[PDB]
Amino acid sequence: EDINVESLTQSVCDLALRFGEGASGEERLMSRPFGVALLIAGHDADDGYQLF
Amino acid sequence: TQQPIVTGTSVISMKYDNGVIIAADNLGSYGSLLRFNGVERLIPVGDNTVVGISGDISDMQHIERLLKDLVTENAYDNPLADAEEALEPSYIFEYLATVMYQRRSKMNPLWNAIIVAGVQSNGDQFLRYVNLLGVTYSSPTLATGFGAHMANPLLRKVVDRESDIPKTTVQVAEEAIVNAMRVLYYRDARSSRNFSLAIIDKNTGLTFKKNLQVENMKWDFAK
Amino acid sequence: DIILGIRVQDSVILASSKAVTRGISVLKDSDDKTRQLSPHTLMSFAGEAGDTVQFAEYIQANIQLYSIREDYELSPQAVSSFVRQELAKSIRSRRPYQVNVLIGGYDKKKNKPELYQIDYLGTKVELPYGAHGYSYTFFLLDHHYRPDMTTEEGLDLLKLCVQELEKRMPMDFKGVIVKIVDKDGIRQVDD
Amino acid sequence: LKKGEVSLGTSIMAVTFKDGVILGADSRTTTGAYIANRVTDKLTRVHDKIWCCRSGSAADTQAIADIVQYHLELYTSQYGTPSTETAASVFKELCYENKDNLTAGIIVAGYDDKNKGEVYTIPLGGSVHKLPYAIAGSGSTFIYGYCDKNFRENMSKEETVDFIKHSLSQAIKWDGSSGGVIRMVVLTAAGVERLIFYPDEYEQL
Amino acid sequence: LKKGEVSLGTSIMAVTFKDGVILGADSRTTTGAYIANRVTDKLTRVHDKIWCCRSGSAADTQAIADIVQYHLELYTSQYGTPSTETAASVFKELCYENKDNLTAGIIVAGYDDKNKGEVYTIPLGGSVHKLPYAIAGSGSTFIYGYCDKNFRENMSKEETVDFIKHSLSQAIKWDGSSGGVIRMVVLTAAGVERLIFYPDEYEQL
Amino acid sequence: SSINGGIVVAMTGKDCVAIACDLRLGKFEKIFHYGHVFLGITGLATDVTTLNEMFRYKTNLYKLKEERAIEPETFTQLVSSSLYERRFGPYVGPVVAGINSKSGKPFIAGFDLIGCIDEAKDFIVSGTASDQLFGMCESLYEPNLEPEDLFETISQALLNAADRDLSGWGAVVYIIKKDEVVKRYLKM
Amino acid sequence: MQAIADSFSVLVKELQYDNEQNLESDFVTGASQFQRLAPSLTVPPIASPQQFLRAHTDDRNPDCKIKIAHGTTTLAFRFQGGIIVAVDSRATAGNWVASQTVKKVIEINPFLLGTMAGGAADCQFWETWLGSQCRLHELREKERISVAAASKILSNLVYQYKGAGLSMGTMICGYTRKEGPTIYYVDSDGTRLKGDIFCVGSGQTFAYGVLDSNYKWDLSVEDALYLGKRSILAAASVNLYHVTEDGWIYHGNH
Amino acid sequence: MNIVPQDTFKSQVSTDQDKSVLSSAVPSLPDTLRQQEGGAVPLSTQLNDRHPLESTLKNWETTQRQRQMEQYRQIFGIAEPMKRTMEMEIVNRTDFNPLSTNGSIHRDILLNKECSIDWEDVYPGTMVGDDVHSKIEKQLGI
Amino acid sequence: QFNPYGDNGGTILGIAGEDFAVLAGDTRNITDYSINSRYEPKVFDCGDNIVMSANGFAADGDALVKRFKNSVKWYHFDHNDKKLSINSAARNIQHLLYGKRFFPYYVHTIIAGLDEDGKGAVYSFDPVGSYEREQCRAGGAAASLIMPFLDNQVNFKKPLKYLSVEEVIKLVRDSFTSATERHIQVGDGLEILIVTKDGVRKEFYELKRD
Amino acid sequence: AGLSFDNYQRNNFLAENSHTTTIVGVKFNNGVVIAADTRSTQGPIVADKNCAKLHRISPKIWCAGAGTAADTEAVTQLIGSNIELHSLYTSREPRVVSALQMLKQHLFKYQGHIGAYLIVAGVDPTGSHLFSIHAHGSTDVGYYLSLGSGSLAAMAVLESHWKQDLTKEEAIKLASDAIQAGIWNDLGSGSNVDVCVMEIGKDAEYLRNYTP
Repeated sequence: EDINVESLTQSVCDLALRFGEGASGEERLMSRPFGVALLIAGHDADDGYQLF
Repeated sequence: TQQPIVTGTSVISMKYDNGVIIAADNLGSYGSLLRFNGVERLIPVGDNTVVGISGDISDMQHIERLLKDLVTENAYDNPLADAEEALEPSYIFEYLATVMYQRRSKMNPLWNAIIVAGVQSNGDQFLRYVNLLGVTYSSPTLATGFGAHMANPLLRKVVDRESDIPKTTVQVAEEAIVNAMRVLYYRDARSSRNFSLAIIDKNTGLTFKKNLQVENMKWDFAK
Repeated sequence: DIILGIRVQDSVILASSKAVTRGISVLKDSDDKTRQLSPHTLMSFAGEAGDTVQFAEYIQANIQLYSIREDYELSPQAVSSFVRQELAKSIRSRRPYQVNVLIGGYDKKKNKPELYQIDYLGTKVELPYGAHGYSYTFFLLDHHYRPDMTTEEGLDLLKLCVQELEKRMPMDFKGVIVKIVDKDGIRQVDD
Repeated sequence: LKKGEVSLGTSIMAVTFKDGVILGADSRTTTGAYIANRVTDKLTRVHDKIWCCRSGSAADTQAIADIVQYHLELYTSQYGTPSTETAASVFKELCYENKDNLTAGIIVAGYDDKNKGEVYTIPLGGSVHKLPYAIAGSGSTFIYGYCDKNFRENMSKEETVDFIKHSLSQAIKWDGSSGGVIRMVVLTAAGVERLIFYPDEYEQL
Repeated sequence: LKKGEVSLGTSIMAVTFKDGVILGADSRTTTGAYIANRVTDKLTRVHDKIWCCRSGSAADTQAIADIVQYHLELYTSQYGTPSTETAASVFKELCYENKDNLTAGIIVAGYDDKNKGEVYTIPLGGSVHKLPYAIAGSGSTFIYGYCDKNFRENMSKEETVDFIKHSLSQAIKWDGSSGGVIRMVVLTAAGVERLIFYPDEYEQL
Repeated sequence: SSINGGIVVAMTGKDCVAIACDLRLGKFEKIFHYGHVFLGITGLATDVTTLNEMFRYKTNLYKLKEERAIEPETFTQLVSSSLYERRFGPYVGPVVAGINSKSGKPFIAGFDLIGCIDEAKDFIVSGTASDQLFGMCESLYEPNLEPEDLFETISQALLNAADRDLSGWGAVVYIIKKDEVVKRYLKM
Repeated sequence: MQAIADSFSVLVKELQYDNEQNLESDFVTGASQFQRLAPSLTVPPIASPQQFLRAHTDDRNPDCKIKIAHGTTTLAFRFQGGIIVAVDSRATAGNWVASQTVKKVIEINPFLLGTMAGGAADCQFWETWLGSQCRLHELREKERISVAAASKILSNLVYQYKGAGLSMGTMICGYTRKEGPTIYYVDSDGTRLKGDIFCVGSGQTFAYGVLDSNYKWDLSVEDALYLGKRSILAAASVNLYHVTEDGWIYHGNH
Repeated sequence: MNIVPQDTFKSQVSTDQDKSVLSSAVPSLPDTLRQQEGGAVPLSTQLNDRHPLESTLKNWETTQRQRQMEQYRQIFGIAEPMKRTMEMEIVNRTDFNPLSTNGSIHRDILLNKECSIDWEDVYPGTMVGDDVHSKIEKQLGI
Repeated sequence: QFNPYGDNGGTILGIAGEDFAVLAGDTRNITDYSINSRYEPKVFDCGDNIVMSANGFAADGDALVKRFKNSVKWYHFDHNDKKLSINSAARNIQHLLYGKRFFPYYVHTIIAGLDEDGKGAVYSFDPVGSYEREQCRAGGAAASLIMPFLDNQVNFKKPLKYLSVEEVIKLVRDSFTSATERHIQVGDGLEILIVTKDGVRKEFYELKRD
Repeated sequence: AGLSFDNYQRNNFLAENSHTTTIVGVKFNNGVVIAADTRSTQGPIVADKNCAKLHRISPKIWCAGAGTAADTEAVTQLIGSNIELHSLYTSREPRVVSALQMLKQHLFKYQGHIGAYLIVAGVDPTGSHLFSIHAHGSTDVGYYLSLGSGSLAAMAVLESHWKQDLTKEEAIKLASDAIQAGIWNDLGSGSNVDVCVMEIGKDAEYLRNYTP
């Protein structure tokens, strides 16, 4: 099935959280936080068209 | 391991209208040699749970150690361990079944058959069976080894189905258990005359009886 | 899986049979039992399916990497030694698999052709001629081999060997892909 | 032994005393771990005062006992009451000539006017040994030292009865193939006497 | 048991009496039918008043005994004299956690001012049992009944010495792998005492 | 030329019997008669032929001596004894069907390879698989059927068995009454 | 130092839940088991896993046996402008009722197809995995993956588990702009062949003979479809697939 | 409290179990070229036909070290194993010698093997890799 | 060599209607020629109107059901309590089964529910993972005694589409009674779970062993 | 003559090439009762739901068997023929001891290759007798015996409710209860119960489907 846009956005944010402790308790992965902002545009059956 | 070395024979358990009754004999046999007399194979966990284990004695002692560790960890750090925060028989059985299946999947099983009996907080009787393969099942009457072939029909004559549970008093269940133990001592070569009994009742609590002997032996029909 | 290699005074001729699979009907025009290690070094292999092709492609990748890194072409002797070492290393901690390798090259520094054979255990031997597969033909090669034979004489001998092999084979022996390695490089004979 | 064949995991004790002989045994027949019969009469009567106990294959021992009883009936039809030595010789010949196909072991207890009661043992293989007393079976291995320490020559009847009772009680206690009741046959000049003891009697010794 | 090893076929006994404990054994080490060592000290010491006897595989038992002595030295450095229960627990853990690789069985005898002498047995598999007396080895099977008929609680030192001597003499007599001399260690409040009995003394019993 | 194995089904109707056997098409039938008794044998072809010849021999001698045709029960006992004779060298699955000439009751029975008799009041299935065909027969069987209804039932069972595993599949069906025997072929 | 202290601080050991893999596989700490691009396969912790699996896979419930794709005749050939893939739709008897025809052909992508000719579960699982890999490659490179690349990926994957117990033989057929129409055969033994005509199944010599009788490069779509149908019938309900540069098109019998 | 090592067998396998050597074109598959093992070595072959003593010898000093730590925890407390492990980890992590494989003197002093020799000490025992940069990447995790 | 597998018998049956699904199973757990339990359910409600049943080795089936339920719980946690479809559940079960390819579960699995359109859907899984959607499937050591009964008393081409839930329940009960009469393993009870848009309903019938 | 050994080598060659119940007896104060279940199964499948497992050697000597069905039936029939001929020759009522001797000798002759395990009950002028016979030629004497796959439940029931002095009705009830327990608790036992009661001086009473 297609992944919900909010689920993908949450996954990307969990990746961005890797300069510290991860959501599931993983150790640090990167020395500094990211320097990128993202606009994620999607469509799913549950919530129609979404922009995050 | 690959095979039991010192082994227990049978544990038999029944449900009655107010609780559960379990029993097992005290013997550890070294092959065909009846070696150790005075082996307690019923483990009282909490104030309402009894675990009966049949099979390898070393694995039984390992399971006893696990149960003691679980009881000790339950009080860490609950100040209400004796209160409503005690261990239900369902928790203990779930833990034991998980352990048995995990060890079976690791090709290093515990050669045991385990029957967990008790009374829940709401008063519901609990009676479950697990084995070295992790196979679990429930029934108003349970038994292991030769008890599963001889004592089981005798117990099922009393508690035939779920509707017969409220009709069975504690005296009837205890008498049936004693008779089944006598039959097992009659027709099992690895059995023992001495056995222990445990009654878990939602009103009177836990009653543990030790040093019970098979009586009313019929041997006069010889000559 | 039958492979042959004949070394003549000025070149090396390598012949390989069409690869077939049990119970599978395939029609193609390709040489999947031969890899070009270098513009003047060719390799033919025969053995168990899967492992042999992986080993051949691994060897080809390593040799191409060396050629790119050094901007130079390895000699056939060095190529054969590297193949022998890698083959011995492959079965270092596993059950050995059936594989036989014929390596034919033309050393430019010595300006002469060379041919080597390596078996499944990793035994490298330099030969004037070699074959693998059916176990018949060594007598025919022995009676009709000269160190100073030309390319045409070697091709005639190879044709005779192919005909002899086809006669014994129950008419299931398809064509033979023939390649020649010499000073001009590696070419394929469509005759 | 053959696959699926019944084996005689018994406890047998024959003791010679001042007035004759006593042969005792248990009464359990097993199928590995399930007790097929709680009460069995392992004391086989071959002649009026010549009894035996069997070990090994049940079928082979029963066939041998039947043939020996037939042979002793034939002998009695000619020369009267036989002797324990003759019965032991017949048992030994049958067991030794057939040891390649039959697994059998016998303990023979007899009485006669000439010899005044004797015990013979024929283990697996077919060799006959004459002993003051003999023990056999799976449980017999647990009472070797006890019997060795507590045996005397020319004991009285009650002393021999007590000795056999204690030894068989220990053998039953330590062995899983030994059963409830103890059966003893006393062969003396007066006649043949049969005694039976129950678990509630000897377990309290 | 791995092929080609050495098996500790022996006669091990440990008896608790009024003033402490006594641990006894034979001195025979055999490899098949050949007596490899007819003078063997099988009374392994793991602490000043904690001794043990080993059975199964010699190498595994020696390694376990060395590790247990190391553990008890650490404990003594930290907390002082350990009790026999602690040594038995260490033995049981070592035997149980390696039961898929090592075959070992131990009999542990000990003494302390509180418990006043104790006997523990760890058979093959790793289980532990506390008994008033223990017997083990290939030659033990012949004295079981005897040991069940002559043991009394709170015996004097001489009575225990005689009981162990008689039982081990019978086990030596009836077992092919048991022989030589009898070695006994007496653990009481006074100290550790060594006793050795020669064949010419116990064979006349 | 492999002809080893097959399926034979026997059913009892109101006052009749039906015995059917599978064929192979692409001359070798597995049903034989010795008067008013029918026998179907499944298994090794050589054993089938040997049993057919031996039973023809014995039935001919029985008719010559007794001066009457043999009854299905007596033939069942004879087949059982003959099978038990080769106790250590046993041959197959035999099925016996018929109607007694005096009482008129239908009779069907089956045998193992050492002559153990299984007398079935409903139906007998003999064959290698004996799982799909057995289930189809169990679902399709109704007691006390007319000869036409019984024939339809057994033909439907055979067709259903054939459908669930061919080009050269056929069947032979015998509908046996007290006074008439009808033989039919099924070509799927 | 805190982790070191916690390691030597005291049930979880018996449950084997101190290991990351056990917690992940039992879905204790999250749904990370269903997030692995390369799946993890359980192996018995014994010295002989392969012999164990081989012994236990030949022992007797019919429902609890590993399903094997039937050795039906499968054919594939590339004539001028596509690939014709022909299969026979002859169902096998069983204790079930099918709501549709048996899917003897796996649709990897709108542009790739594969055949089972082996173990059903292995083929389905690994061809779905190959489709995911091809989709990821196309997302990364912004271009359709070559058929050679997909066949090589599948071959490497099945070679990494060579001898473990996998049994699958597939035909990857695809039409790309750079290469044209290409057919590869990938076996569970690591074999990887490239061909113009492929015939497999219980009977394929007759189909190959029929093809060789009437095969040429200068064919047409209708002629190639008729040739494939005739070959399948002669080898004996003929499902056809025509693969062009725009994708594959399915025909029940036409 | 183990004498012979236990649980040396793998429970799960995958194509990306070796995280250090993975392909870049297909990250879910291993990189055969950079493995430099022979080119025809599937991972499954490592699960069968191994010498029984190889696992025992490969993990033997680790088992004794773990048993010693368990004994210290049982007799001394958490602090003693914690300190021993902390010292050993500090010593191991500080050292980085890409041109040598022999252990440091301080590691042997902590392990109490200053005057001890085994066959590992006597016998300490390409186109791609085995250079300084690969070891730097492995050490730093980049 | 320790044998990690076993067998507990039992029979299950899954049928798909036009707006409902039915999954039934005999409630008897038995070892070799002995009755462990006369009532041990093998069909469970695994979340969002999905019924699942694994027949064969009991421990493997319990483990698979437990893992699937935990996966569903984490799926609800991750995606805003989104309802899990029957096809997604089928693929999840396929991955769970194939994750043990070299140490397989000794079970045959059947799940039932409603598809996106609202029709009944039944999926069948072999022990290693291969699955397909079927109108009717019988598993266990009674399928050869149940499938011909259904094929005789109904057609899947009375068409199955026009059947109601009561008729399907009656057919299942009759087939299981016939199997109980013919087969020793089958008996002692029959539990049926019916999945409709209103949810999951449970019914129980007593067979001929008490 | 006798049982044939032909095609033994052929059968072995084919095999190498891939070419392939509850019974109780209870002795009461004036006779013996033998009871059995009535289900015949060809494995998982129930072949017959009402089968007579009580076979008759003599008008007052009955038996029930297990093991190989064909061997049991053949041996019982042969011993019955021998017993009838012996009774005609001696003009006396046959004895259970004679049948026991014939069965024992015949089974020992074949060295266990004839698989038939029997419970034999009977009444003769010397009294009532009950024996158990093993396939290798060993026989045992008892007061209550059980046989078959459901013999453990039957033995439990018999041990529960057995006394020295039992009447006919009590013995019949005990045998019926033992067979019922075997039927309920064992998968291989089912259906009805067949009983045969033999007293001293009275005809044998054979009750088929005593409890349905």
